[PDB]
Amino acid sequence: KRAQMHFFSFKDAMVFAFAPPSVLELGNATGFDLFLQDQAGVGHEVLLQA
Amino acid sequence: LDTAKAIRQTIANLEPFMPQGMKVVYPYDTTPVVSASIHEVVKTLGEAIL
Amino acid sequence: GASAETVQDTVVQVIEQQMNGIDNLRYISSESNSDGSMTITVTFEQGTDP
Amino acid sequence: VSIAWGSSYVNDFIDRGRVKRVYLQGRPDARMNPDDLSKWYVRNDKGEM
Repeated sequence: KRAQMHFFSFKDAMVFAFAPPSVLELGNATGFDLFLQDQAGVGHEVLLQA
Repeated sequence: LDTAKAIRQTIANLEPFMPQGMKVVYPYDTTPVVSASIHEVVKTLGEAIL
Repeated sequence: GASAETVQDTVVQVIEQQMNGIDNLRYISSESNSDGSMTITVTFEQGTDP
Repeated sequence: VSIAWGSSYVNDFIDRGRVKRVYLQGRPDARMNPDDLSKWYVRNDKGEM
């Protein structure tokens, strides 16, 4: 974070630098994970808005 | 028993996208005989003990 | 020289549709990109022989 | 011979978001009976039919 403020505060380009979880085998990244799907076949627009 | 369960569960999630006038039916399904067999024998078992 | 869309409907979708009848298949995912690359990740249940 | 009767697969096409196939088979009434096939005329080297 002592480098997170440096650029994450840019309209120029996000620069989210982060560290890997406890055990690498699963991740590159801590916190949670999921996928929003398309069962109706609405198409790309809706899911993008969702 | 786990499998038949799981699928019923995968359609339950998919039914709520199906059109106006389609319903899902389960014509063939041997799952029940499995549960009937174990319910019976289990039952006798307990008659055996009494 | 292909667009995400080209790799997704010419390659990434022709594969995904065959990705079945595979044991202990937990979940399948994929990505299609501007550089033309793609990857399908078929993740399995704990205990599968790799 | 193998396009009218034997519905020939030519290529894919997206349908509401899923790749599906494209078959090319002669009309049903043009593969029903033995003489129903005499209908199918081919091309002639010298342009003719």
